[PDB]
Amino acid sequence: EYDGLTTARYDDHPEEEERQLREFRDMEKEDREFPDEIELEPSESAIERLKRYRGLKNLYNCDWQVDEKDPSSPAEWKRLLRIGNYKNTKNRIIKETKNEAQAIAGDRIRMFIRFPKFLLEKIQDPKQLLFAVYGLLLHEHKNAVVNFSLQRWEQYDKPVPSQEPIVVQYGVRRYTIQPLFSQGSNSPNNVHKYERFLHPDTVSVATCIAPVDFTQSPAIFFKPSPTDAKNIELIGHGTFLNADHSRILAKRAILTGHPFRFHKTVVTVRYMFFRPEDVEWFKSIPLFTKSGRSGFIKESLGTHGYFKATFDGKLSAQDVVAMSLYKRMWPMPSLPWN
Amino acid sequence: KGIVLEKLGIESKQPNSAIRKCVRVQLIKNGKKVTAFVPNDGCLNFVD
Amino acid sequence: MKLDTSHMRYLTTDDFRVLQAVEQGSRSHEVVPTPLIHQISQSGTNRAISDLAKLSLISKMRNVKYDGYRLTYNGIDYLALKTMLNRDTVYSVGNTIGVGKESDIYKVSDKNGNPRVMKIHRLGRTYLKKSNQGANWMHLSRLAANKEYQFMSMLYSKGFKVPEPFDNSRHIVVMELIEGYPMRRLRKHKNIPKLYSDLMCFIVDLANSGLIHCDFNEFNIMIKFVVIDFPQCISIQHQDADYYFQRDVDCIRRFFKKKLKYEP
RNA sequence: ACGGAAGGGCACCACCAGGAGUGGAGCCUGCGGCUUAAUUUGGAAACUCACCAGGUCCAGACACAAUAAGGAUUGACAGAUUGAGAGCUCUUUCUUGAUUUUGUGGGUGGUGGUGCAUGGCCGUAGUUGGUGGAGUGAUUUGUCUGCU
Repeated sequence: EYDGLTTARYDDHPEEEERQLREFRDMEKEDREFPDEIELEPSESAIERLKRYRGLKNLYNCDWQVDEKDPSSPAEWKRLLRIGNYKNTKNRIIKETKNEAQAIAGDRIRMFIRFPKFLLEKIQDPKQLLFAVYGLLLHEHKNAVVNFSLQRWEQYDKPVPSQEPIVVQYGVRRYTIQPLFSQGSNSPNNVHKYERFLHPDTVSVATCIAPVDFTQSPAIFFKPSPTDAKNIELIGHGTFLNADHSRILAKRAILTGHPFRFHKTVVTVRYMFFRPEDVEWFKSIPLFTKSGRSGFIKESLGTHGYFKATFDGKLSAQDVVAMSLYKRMWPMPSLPWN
Repeated sequence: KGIVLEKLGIESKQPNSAIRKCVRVQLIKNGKKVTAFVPNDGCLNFVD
Repeated sequence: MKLDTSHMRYLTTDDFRVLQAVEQGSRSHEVVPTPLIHQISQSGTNRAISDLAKLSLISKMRNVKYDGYRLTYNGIDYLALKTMLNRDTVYSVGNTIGVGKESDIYKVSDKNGNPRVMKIHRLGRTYLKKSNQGANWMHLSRLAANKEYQFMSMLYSKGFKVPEPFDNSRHIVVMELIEGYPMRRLRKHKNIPKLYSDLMCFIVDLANSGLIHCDFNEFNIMIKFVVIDFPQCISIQHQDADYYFQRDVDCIRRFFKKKLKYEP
């Protein structure tokens, strides 16, 4: 809640789209060099921007209770199938598929499908094309939080932002998905760092809400390119990893400051904060630097800009000083693509 | 030659403490099930 | 002086357990080389030691070969405060100290936000040049905390109104804030007659086990009585006990005459 | 090597015998902490001051475009404003001689880091290595029991 006007959550221990493309290439270009470093407007209070953020010692070590009173989650969060061990799901379901298959393969079947007269006008004859019908499994219709594993295509080098829509063909079905990207790592709390753009080569993980696969099909990722050559500009390929609701992506925002005068306590602040209101929120949260020290800026003036910091360690020079705040990202729901 | 059953990872001997990403193969000609190492880094994403 | 509030926070995950790793071996191996930490990756232990050796929680001996360590007076301090925080207590230190001679009164924040008193036990406060490391500051001051700690718990269990010990681990005893004011600094109170009637009878309370206080003179207890600095007491087996009787009483027969003007 | 055994000595930064004391009262000062715009930092009213609040003023090498000898620009004795022998500016107009100016591109400077790169300067009775002899070797005798 907004209970506590101190104390951030810590738990103490056609050409316009091309200009949008140049904007995406610029934001990924700078987001490569200084990643996750939000640049505060000094005119505007850094409290309202950073209300929902929660500061952490380390992503990997801490523990979140899985959801929260969020309200930027989809409200259909409880309208999701929760899975235990995905291995102990799908072998069971394939086990029931063996034991209850009425139709042995190589058998001729006239098939009776409930079907609208709305959709007869897209049907062709089964000679000049390939009306072919794929079965499904038990829970393969219904929504849960999934994870893919993107990797870029071989020729491809254009940047891909993190919530632009991408058509995903995993197995047979094909959905329109605005994903959530994260690098692949194995934290025990299953809490991983959100990506704002996607890496040059090393295989990452997307995440979105889509109905489940029980077979871990390969997937091709593309955006439709209707104006272009053949009807698709392919982006990537990948593999349906699993259906994890607990895959918690954390949006990292880095506040960055400069030191002025050394040798006294340690260090002061130039660009980090603006007001003495910025003290009370962000100074139980520790602080890092670039082979250096830890924790606890202490108050001073803010009337021009300056916050006399404390630290733990030795070396300080014409350097930078950076803290962090973490926020969960939430999946977006998806639609089919026809 | 064999069929991969699943992909694993290790918690090996001291001092080198890590997760080394082996797999489970079942051989064809015996039906025996033997663990197997994947070489040069990456390449766990090559197998399924 | 010897104690420090600065670096408690900046240790990492393995540290507390790595700094613990020397402690389990300490009871058997009191000289601990580097790998002896491992079993109990190749990043983990020395980045802890880089803390522990440079943050002075583990002493270092310099040799070309792998070096044997023996855990440092500073290192138990946070190890204590680790299990301290882990029982539950001590969210933060308070701004009111609290600096005594042999013991450290620390306003300290328990869970629920309870300001309370922490007492670190180690003698002769200044770190001293004359000490042999590993025992005198740790281990002498280590045992002696529980020696006192289970007295008050046993003495508070008697029912006499006194402080109750909250927590003890590794030469740190925590107990109630016990607000009140000592009679050493006493400023004003109107009613002595039952005050001292309690006092002189508070003595036979102190004497109900066949004991005599010997600190019952001034600078001990406060208007709630709130009494402190217990350890000096004398047994009935203790041979000279009868001499100390009139010592205690008459010294507080002494006080009142000057300040608050009463006589038994 | 072992904060390990034991044993020898030394010492008003130890004890004995005392002596004068502190700690108890008030106040001065120093440290921490607390508060504060800041209480610089581990014999302070200005200066010191490194801190805080506002305030003016300056920067800009050099390559290039343009402009500028039909003014680029320096300084200039009041008065206003500003807290001020601020031409910062201004009401202006004396003089300057390209020393430079607007814009682009574009670089030097650091008493910045290294005494942990090299010189030179300043202050301030026990160690050993040799030749032996012993042992393939780690090593050892030398560096030693007795008397004064």
